[PDB]
Amino acid sequence: FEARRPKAKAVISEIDGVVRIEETEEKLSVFVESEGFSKEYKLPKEARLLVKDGDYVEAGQPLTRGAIDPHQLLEAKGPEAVERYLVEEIQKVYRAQGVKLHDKHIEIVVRQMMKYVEVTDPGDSRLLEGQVLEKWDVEALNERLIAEGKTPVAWKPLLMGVTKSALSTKSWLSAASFQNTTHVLTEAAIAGKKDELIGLKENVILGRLI
Amino acid sequence: MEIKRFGRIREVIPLPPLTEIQVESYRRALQADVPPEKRENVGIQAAFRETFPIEEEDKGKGGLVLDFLEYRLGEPPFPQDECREKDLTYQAPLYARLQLIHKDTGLIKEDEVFLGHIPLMTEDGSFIINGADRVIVSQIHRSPGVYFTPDPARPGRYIASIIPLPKRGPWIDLEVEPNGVVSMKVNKRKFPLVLLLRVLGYDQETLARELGAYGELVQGLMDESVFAMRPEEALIRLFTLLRPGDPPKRDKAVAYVYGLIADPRRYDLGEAGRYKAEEKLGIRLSGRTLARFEDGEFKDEVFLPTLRYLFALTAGVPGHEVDDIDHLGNRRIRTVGELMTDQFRVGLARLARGVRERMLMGSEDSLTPAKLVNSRPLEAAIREFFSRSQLSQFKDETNPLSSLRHKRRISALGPGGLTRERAGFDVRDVHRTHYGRICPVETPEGANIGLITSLAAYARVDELGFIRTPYRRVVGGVVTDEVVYMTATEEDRYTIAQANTPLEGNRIAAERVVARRKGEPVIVSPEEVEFMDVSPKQVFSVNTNLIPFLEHDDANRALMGSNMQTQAVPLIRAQAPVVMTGLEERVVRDSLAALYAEEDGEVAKVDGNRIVVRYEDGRLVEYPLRRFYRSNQGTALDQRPRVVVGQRVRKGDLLADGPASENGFLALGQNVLVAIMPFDGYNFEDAIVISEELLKRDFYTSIHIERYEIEARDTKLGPERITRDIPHLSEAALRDLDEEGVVRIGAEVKPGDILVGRTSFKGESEPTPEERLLRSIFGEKARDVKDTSLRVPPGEGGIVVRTVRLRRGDPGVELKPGVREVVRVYVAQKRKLQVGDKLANRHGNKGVVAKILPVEDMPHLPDGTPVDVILNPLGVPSRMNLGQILETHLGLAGYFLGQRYISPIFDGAKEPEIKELLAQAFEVYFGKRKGEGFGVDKREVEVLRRAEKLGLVTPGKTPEEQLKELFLQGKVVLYDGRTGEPIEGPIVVGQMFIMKLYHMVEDKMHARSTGPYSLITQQPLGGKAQFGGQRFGEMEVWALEAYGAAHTLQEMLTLKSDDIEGRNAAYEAIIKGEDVPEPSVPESFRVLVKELQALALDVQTLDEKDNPVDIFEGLASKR
Amino acid sequence: KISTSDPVRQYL
Amino acid sequence: MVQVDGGRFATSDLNDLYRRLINRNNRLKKLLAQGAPEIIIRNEKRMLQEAVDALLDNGRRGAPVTNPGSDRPLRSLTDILSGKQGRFRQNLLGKRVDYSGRSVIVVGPQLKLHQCGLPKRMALELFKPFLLKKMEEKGIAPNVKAARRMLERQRDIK
Amino acid sequence: KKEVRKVRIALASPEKIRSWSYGEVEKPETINYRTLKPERDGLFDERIFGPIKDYECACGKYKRQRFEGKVCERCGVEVTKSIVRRYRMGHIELATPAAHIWFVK
Amino acid sequence: AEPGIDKLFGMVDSKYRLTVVVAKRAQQLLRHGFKNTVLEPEERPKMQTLEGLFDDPNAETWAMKELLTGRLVFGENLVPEDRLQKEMERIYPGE
Amino acid sequence: NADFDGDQMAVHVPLSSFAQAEARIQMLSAHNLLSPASGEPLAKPSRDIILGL
Amino acid sequence: ARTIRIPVHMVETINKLSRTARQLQQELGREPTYEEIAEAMGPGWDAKRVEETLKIAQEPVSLETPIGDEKDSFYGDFIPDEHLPSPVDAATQSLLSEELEKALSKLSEREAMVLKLRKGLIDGEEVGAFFGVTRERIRQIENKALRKLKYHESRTRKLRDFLD
Ligand SMILES: [Mg+2]
Ligand SMILES: [Mg+2]
Ligand SMILES: [Mg+2]
Ligand SMILES: [Mg+2]
Ligand SMILES: [Mg+2]
Ligand SMILES: [Mg+2]
Ligand SMILES: [Mg+2]
Ligand SMILES: [Mg+2]
Ligand SMILES: [Mg+2]
Ligand SMILES: [Mg+2]
Ligand SMILES: [Mg+2]
Ligand SMILES: [Mg+2]
Ligand SMILES: [Mg+2]
Ligand SMILES: [Mg+2]
Ligand SMILES: [Mg+2]
Ligand SMILES: [Mg+2]
Ligand SMILES: [Mg+2]
Ligand SMILES: [Mg+2]
Ligand SMILES: [Mg+2]
Ligand SMILES: [Mg+2]
Ligand SMILES: [Mg+2]
Ligand SMILES: [Mg+2]
Ligand SMILES: [Mg+2]
Ligand SMILES: [Mg+2]
Ligand SMILES: [Mg+2]
Ligand SMILES: [Mg+2]
Ligand SMILES: [Mg+2]
Ligand SMILES: [Mg+2]
Ligand SMILES: [Mg+2]
Ligand SMILES: [Mg+2]
Ligand SMILES: [Mg+2]
Ligand SMILES: [Mg+2]
Ligand SMILES: [Mg+2]
Ligand SMILES: [Mg+2]
Ligand SMILES: [Mg+2]
Ligand SMILES: [Mg+2]
Ligand SMILES: [Mg+2]
Ligand SMILES: [Mg+2]
Ligand SMILES: [Mg+2]
Ligand SMILES: [Mg+2]
Ligand SMILES: [Mg+2]
Ligand SMILES: [Mg+2]
Ligand SMILES: [Mg+2]
Ligand SMILES: [Mg+2]
Ligand SMILES: [Mg+2]
Ligand SMILES: [Mg+2]
Ligand SMILES: [Mg+2]
Ligand SMILES: [Mg+2]
Ligand SMILES: [Mg+2]
Ligand SMILES: [Mg+2]
Ligand SMILES: [Mg+2]
Ligand SMILES: [Mg+2]
Ligand SMILES: [Mg+2]
Ligand SMILES: [Mg+2]
Ligand SMILES: [Mg+2]
Ligand SMILES: [Mg+2]
Ligand SMILES: [Mg+2]
Ligand SMILES: [Mg+2]
Ligand SMILES: [Mg+2]
Ligand SMILES: [Mg+2]
Ligand SMILES: [Mg+2]
Ligand SMILES: [Mg+2]
Ligand SMILES: [Mg+2]
Ligand SMILES: [Mg+2]
Ligand SMILES: [Mg+2]
Ligand SMILES: [Mg+2]
Ligand SMILES: [Mg+2]
Ligand SMILES: [Mg+2]
Ligand SMILES: [Mg+2]
Ligand SMILES: [Mg+2]
Ligand SMILES: [Mg+2]
Ligand SMILES: [Mg+2]
Ligand SMILES: [Mg+2]
Ligand SMILES: [Mg+2]
Ligand SMILES: [Mg+2]
Ligand SMILES: [Mg+2]
Ligand SMILES: [Mg+2]
Ligand SMILES: [Mg+2]
Ligand SMILES: [Mg+2]
Ligand SMILES: [Mg+2]
Ligand SMILES: [Mg+2]
Ligand SMILES: [Mg+2]
Ligand SMILES: [Mg+2]
Ligand SMILES: [Mg+2]
Ligand SMILES: [Mg+2]
Ligand SMILES: [Mg+2]
Ligand SMILES: [Mg+2]
Ligand SMILES: [Mg+2]
Ligand SMILES: [Mg+2]
Ligand SMILES: [Mg+2]
Ligand SMILES: [Mg+2]
Ligand SMILES: [Mg+2]
Ligand SMILES: [Mg+2]
Ligand SMILES: [Mg+2]
Ligand SMILES: [Mg+2]
Ligand SMILES: [Mg+2]
Ligand SMILES: [Mg+2]
Ligand SMILES: [Mg+2]
Ligand SMILES: [Mg+2]
Ligand SMILES: [Mg+2]
Ligand SMILES: [Pb+2]
Repeated sequence: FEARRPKAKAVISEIDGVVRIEETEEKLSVFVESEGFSKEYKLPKEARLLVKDGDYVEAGQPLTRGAIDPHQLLEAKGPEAVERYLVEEIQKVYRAQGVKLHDKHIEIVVRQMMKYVEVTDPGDSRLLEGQVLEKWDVEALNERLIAEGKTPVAWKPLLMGVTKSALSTKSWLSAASFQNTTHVLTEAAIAGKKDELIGLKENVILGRLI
Repeated sequence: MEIKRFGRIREVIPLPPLTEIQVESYRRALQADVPPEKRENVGIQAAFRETFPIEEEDKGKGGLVLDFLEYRLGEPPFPQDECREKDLTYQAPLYARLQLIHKDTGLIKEDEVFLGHIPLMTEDGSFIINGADRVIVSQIHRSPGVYFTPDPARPGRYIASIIPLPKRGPWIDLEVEPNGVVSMKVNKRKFPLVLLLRVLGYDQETLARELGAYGELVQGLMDESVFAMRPEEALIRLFTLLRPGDPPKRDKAVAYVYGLIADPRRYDLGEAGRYKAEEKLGIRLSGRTLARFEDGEFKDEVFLPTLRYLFALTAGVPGHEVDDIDHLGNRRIRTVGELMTDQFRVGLARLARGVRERMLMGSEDSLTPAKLVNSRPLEAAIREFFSRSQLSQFKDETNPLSSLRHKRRISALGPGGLTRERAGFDVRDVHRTHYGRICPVETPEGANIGLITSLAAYARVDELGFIRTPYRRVVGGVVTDEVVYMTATEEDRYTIAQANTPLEGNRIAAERVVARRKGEPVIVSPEEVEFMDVSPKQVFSVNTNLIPFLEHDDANRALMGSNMQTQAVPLIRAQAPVVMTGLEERVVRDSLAALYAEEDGEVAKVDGNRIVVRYEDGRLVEYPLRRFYRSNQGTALDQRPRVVVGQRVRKGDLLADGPASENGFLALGQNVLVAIMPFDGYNFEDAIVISEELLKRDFYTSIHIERYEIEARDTKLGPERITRDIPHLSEAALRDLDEEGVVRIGAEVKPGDILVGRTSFKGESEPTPEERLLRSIFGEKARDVKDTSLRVPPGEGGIVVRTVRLRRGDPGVELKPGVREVVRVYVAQKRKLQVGDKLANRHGNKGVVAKILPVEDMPHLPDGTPVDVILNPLGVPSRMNLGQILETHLGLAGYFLGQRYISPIFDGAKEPEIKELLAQAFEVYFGKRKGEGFGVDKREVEVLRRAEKLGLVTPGKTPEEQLKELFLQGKVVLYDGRTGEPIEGPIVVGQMFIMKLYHMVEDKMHARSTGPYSLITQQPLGGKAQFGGQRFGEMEVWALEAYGAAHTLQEMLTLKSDDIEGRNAAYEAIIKGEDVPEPSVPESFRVLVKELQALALDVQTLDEKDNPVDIFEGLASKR
Repeated sequence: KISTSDPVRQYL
Repeated sequence: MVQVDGGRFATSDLNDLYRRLINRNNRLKKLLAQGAPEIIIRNEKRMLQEAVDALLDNGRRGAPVTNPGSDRPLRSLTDILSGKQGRFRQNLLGKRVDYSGRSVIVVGPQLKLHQCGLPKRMALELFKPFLLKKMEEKGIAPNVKAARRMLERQRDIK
Repeated sequence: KKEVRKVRIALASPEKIRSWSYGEVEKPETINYRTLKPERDGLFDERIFGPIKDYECACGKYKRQRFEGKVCERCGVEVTKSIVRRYRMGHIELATPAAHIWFVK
Repeated sequence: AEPGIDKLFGMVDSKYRLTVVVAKRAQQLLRHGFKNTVLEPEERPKMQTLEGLFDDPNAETWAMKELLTGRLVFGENLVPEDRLQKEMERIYPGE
Repeated sequence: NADFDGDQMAVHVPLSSFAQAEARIQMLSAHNLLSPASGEPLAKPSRDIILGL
Repeated sequence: ARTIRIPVHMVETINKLSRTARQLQQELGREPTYEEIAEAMGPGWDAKRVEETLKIAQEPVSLETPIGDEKDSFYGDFIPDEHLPSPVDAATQSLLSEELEKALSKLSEREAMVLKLRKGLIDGEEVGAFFGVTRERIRQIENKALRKLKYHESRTRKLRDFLD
């Protein structure tokens, strides 16, 4: 839930192509190549390799053995892949312990882990932004459809841990609920932040209706 | 009743005094009963010698020497009962002889100075601090010595550690990190271990070749030669390395401290620290800790040896030097005495600090008494330890066992120098050495686990707190009745064996029989078996050994059993279990429940209040019996005389019974016939159905005593009178308040009645305009005073039994300031077994009473006798304790056999022996049946059929013979008292010992409608009478948030707890018949906003269009 | 940086 | 500013910091008037500066103390917001409901899902106001105040 | 009257600190003992922050509700119960500036 | 459980909406006078110490017992916000 | 998760006619039979009833 | 130096008291009953005094301090509140106001409003209470309307249950 650096990382295959291995003494090496290019992969002594001299490995495929780091798989196979990975890898633990919960739930949360994106081609606020993805669906939507001059707002999918996801959100109210209140407010203040009461958390502090 | 018992491993030695730990510690501690001549000088006298020669010389005019002759305490201010009736802390005086010297003529000896009113110890082992008996709990920690522990992160080599307690004493570490440096740290930063040895004298050549030729690391030692070429100068150089910017010339000044007196010192010369050093590393230490002040040139037999073992620990195999910290010889247990001596010495330092200043202040010579001693420090210091020290708490005297177990309990949570809360995973586990030393099981269930633990039965803290346990010797194939109380460390050295080993006497009987080397189970031969285990009893605690067939219970659940007993509430009808382990007797005797006869004689008088026995020596003593006194926890403590008029007593025989003993035997419950089947779900998960027949007999009834109190306070509005005048409405309510004011003894007080009356003044400063008119209309003159009288709290009262009133002109009491006068009222009530109460057997079956059934219809036996309690079976498979099912069976036999048995822990009754007694029971149950005139039922035969189709009875055999088979199995045919028809299939029944557990203050069914409110935070608060509000936590918040409960969540925040204006209009609204007012803003919010405004920031709510909106309604706009 | 010393250094 | 016991008064720690700020500020003004050597004005402006930190947030540059008794941070204003001693944990640990109760539970076999057995005695307190009013609808009590006294003691309830 | 639909943190204009306020607490006079009352202008002073009684005033010139929003001729005290006194703000007028740690550090 | 809760659930587009209707119906069932009911004569509400629930026990047990029948009308914007309360007072007595 | 060896349950009172409406309509125990985690039934013949049946 | 301003006279006084308690802690082994303190201090010192003095000496404890088994329990939730009408008081005010208001209407204005406003509105003056009309019409009406108001309030008993 907090996409982090696992214990025994498995070097994923950034390239989709064919495999090639080698025997000198200290470190193994798995080569992935297409008629286009090849990429070297350092696989130290302890990495038991799952792949063989011979066939194809989709992008983000397990090359080493074991755990994978979400960011890498994201960068390689996409968001669609990280989500699907997060979900199943979680259910993995619950199933093995008898618990039988519906995937819907884990999805709902995972989704919030990727409800944020970065800005590399601006329009309104400068570029290393990192803001809510639909809020950009908003800008790009009216910037190309109702007011013109297509100012493509080019963004990058961004992956953040469940903690971080919430430690940095829309309403300041919600962020002051954490032990960072001192910072959360400073920023919120300076900028003239109208907290539109969207969530429940924020909306309860006020004693307002859910 | 007859007593049959089993298992025979010859219990070679009696248990020890169960309170030896507390008792002896406070004995050696304050060596009072013996003259200063007597030689035990540790503790008080020691802490006294330690800080008394105050050698102060010069910084103007000194040469001071205030000595110490002899410490002699003596005549207690008041006594024990007077100490609990009045609120005084029972403490013995203490004024030692003193004499200050002079550099001019004279040495004024102003003899006594009483400083220090130090608590005494009850004969059982507890204390009497303010009004509540208190107990000092022992502790555990690294025993001051030296160890070498693996290094932090670099998988490479391990370092050293020299451990000096007191805290104001250095903490050294030897670590070599070779591209160019070595690290020795007293306080924090390093320097060469060489610079230090050089100072003492160890020159490079001598050092390198004699200490480390075998050890290469020497190169790191001889490395910075420039400084190693100059000696005493190395002494000043190190001084230089420490830092202020100090004088390069204090002669033998600070090296002294790591040298001789206060910082290093493990308490006593010989065995406190040296044993640790000598058994673990290096060989000697002349001077307790590393210490000398004879020639100005220091001697350190400790500093080099620690490095010696590091150069050694870093190589091959001297021995193998790695210390499992948790070995009991390494984590030392702090007995009470040490805990009071430390606080006594801290205080001594505080005293001597201030005295030093008065050596300059007194003009010239009249300085002895007051000019050097002020008792303020000693008082605040010791008093603080007995009353506020985290290490001390309310004596848990729910019942005798609880007090006994609480007294002998160990905990690491302590001082600060010793272990805190981020720690625990390796301390909390049950280390190997924990054997006969600490029960595996006795620890708490939850957050505290492994941290607080109680020592095993035979375990004793010998000379310096290393838990030793019993072990008898076995020379060759011969086992002895001689016993060695062994330290946890020396036990590694030998091949020890378990009690359970066929023994012909001195002969071991089987070739391959088990022994357990240090920590690993091992099949040894009779010829290696050096030592054996005294008995199973030594492996666990006293609180656990009381469980019947412990062997058959999951250690996880036997824990619940042991803590269950500590919750045992004394029942008017005491009763020892139908089956006991063997410590019940010893528990009441060693705890101080029953009253025993000193020496043999005859009885003179037997009162409900006193037994004046006549010893044959020509003397007679009156033995009062604490009639109905109030335990710190409410349970009753009464000694009911068991001896008749004119009876020749056997020295050591019960004259009276303790709170819960039957006849000298512990009794925390009552034997009750029980059927173990399912009812109409009344005993659902863990619920128990009870037979009304149990209440008819005063069986599970327990006498409890609650104590309500009220004060006449002095307000500037006017004194609060305590008169029979309760202003506003009736005489009926006054009745029981009979004595003008206080409530009349023997009066039944129900919730709400006036227990004591009080009259305080109405407003804060001013009278009332509206209330002025009203009073005038019907009767202007009225008593303009408030009715603040101590009423009975919701929950319950009983019948007043005793009252206290400390009015003006006090006798020898301490009434607090403002306190005009106090009024205590003791109320007692018979708590009968009722639904909601919780009873549990010694195996962990802990359930709550769900239904009290009319004897009319619960399960009844073939012959009229009904069962008292019906236990659900489903609470036995999951949990693993077949032992309760083993007890019920043996119990069934005891009922028809009319006898009680004793089944030891690992060596006791066996399934075949049980089946044997049942066999004898069949004749009493069915034999009388045969003679009395009648045979078997339609029912009895019917259940047999379904039973043979079941597989419990060999088909073909006759019902007579069939039922015997079936009975031996532990079950008999029961008929449903409601229908009269059988319960298809045999059901087991029997005598099971079930206890009732104490009601904490939480059971008082809380329920709160409207009431007080906090001063600052505006949320619901209770206290005396109006129940406090329940908390609505985030976890609960999410519950509602999850559901669509929008208003329900809004109200929890607004109309119920914080909306000031809200709850107001809320009540009134509810009173007149309409929906509640919609929520006004939370005080939390408003409080938050201002909190936020106090800080430069500005929090303003906004509108639809960003525009104002107003939360603070009208009070912030201005003027 | 912890006050007393700065002032002391200042007027001293 | 509360009256605790006898003479013990008790105030919100903010008042000590506020006196801090106020005194310094005034001594500042007085020192500007009386004539101003430079070092002394600075030395004070410094002290005043720190004070102004204290009522906002103590501990960011060093920590203020009540005089010898408690080396305790005087709860600075954000502390009251963030809950630096675990006040936040308490805040979401819960507020207290006005109509609430608690008691031991016991299985009620014939009870239907739909219902639960709640002690009359507890019901009385919980639904007291609703009861009071109902008493007046009936002959039991003339009015609320009446109905209340009617229930103030146990032995008194018809 | 209108539902609160948007809350917003914005920085404090010194004039706004003053607009929110009443009086200037100019003296460290909490409460002087002989009379548990607010001392002089101090932190606890009825003008600056509010009355100390229900609908009543300090001196008593006006004591009932009728005069529900008016202030006293010789002494300042407007009133709803003690509650107004809680939600009101007063400001200290700093001599020479200092600044908010929250933004500076 | 409760009478035709399913039948009720089915009569609305959203679960949470049915709760809003009942509650608002219970509101006016009391306020404008408790005899603002569509179903009453033969077999409507009833509680047993006498058959006395006919007058004022539970408000919404009525609301539900009514909505379960086909006479009420719950819309998103059915009758203009302020004029509804006026007409209701004009027509329903008992205060 | 409640067994009867001593667990204590709290109890609250919904006041407004509204709070009462939601509480007995959508928050009633009989109405929340299936669990939010799995469609699987949460309320079923658990320990003693199975045994009987 | 203090949170509550005390004169220089009460300061020295406290010091003297303190110092006296010191001399008295020099020999009895009895932290003085405030009998000693009065004597040793001098002329007009008595028990009521020293008790008062030391009560003023103690410093304000913190409205925020660790409580009971030291945890999150802060001292302030414990202290009740007194001006605020706890729901039983708002309910009383309502009934008392409406019932008193009904009675006040069944009287005539002159001497009822006089004593109602004189008592209810301002400051609790027979003579000065009534306008032109002297004392004997005051008492006259005061006491005859006041009793008929009570005596029917006795019949339709609304007021008796003492609303305080
Ligand atoms: Mg190509
Ligand atoms: Mg590499
Ligand atoms: Mg392979
Ligand atoms: Mg990518
Ligand atoms: Mg895709
Ligand atoms: Mg894809
Ligand atoms: Mg499952
Ligand atoms: Mg860009
Ligand atoms: Mg970003
Ligand atoms: Mg466009
Ligand atoms: Mg376009
Ligand atoms: Mg942001
Ligand atoms: Mg933090
Ligand atoms: Mg609102
Ligand atoms: Mg017997
Ligand atoms: Mg007997
Ligand atoms: Mg025998
Ligand atoms: Mg026998
Ligand atoms: Mg033997
Ligand atoms: Mg023997
Ligand atoms: Mg000694
Ligand atoms: Mg006391
Ligand atoms: Mg001399
Ligand atoms: Mg330790
Ligand atoms: Mg130590
Ligand atoms: Mg290195
Ligand atoms: Mg130091
Ligand atoms: Mg040699
Ligand atoms: Mg070497
Ligand atoms: Mg050399
Ligand atoms: Mg130095
Ligand atoms: Mg010594
Ligand atoms: Mg060896
Ligand atoms: Mg502890
Ligand atoms: Mg420390
Ligand atoms: Mg371990
Ligand atoms: Mg337990
Ligand atoms: Mg041997
Ligand atoms: Mg022996
Ligand atoms: Mg071994
Ligand atoms: Mg052999
Ligand atoms: Mg266990
Ligand atoms: Mg366990
Ligand atoms: Mg024994
Ligand atoms: Mg005789
Ligand atoms: Mg006694
Ligand atoms: Mg005997
Ligand atoms: Mg019993
Ligand atoms: Mg009496
Ligand atoms: Mg009277
Ligand atoms: Mg008095
Ligand atoms: Mg029989
Ligand atoms: Mg018998
Ligand atoms: Mg058997
Ligand atoms: Mg026969
Ligand atoms: Mg016979
Ligand atoms: Mg009780
Ligand atoms: Mg109450
Ligand atoms: Mg709770
Ligand atoms: Mg509003
Ligand atoms: Mg205005
Ligand atoms: Mg005050
Ligand atoms: Mg506060
Ligand atoms: Mg203070
Ligand atoms: Mg806060
Ligand atoms: Mg923090
Ligand atoms: Mg707190
Ligand atoms: Mg709270
Ligand atoms: Mg039933
Ligand atoms: Mg039934
Ligand atoms: Mg029923
Ligand atoms: Mg009551
Ligand atoms: Mg005062
Ligand atoms: Mg004043
Ligand atoms: Mg003034
Ligand atoms: Mg300035
Ligand atoms: Mg139904
Ligand atoms: Mg339908
Ligand atoms: Mg009608
Ligand atoms: Mg019908
Ligand atoms: Mg009928
Ligand atoms: Mg109408
Ligand atoms: Mg649950
Ligand atoms: Mg439980
Ligand atoms: Mg509501
Ligand atoms: Mg349902
Ligand atoms: Mg679901
Ligand atoms: Mg679920
Ligand atoms: Mg389940
Ligand atoms: Mg003077
Ligand atoms: Mg005092
Ligand atoms: Mg608190
Ligand atoms: Mg209040
Ligand atoms: Mg007060
Ligand atoms: Mg009126
Ligand atoms: Mg006048
Ligand atoms: Mg006039
Ligand atoms: Mg009349
Ligand atoms: Mg009459
Ligand atoms: Mg009447
Ligand atoms: Pb005035």
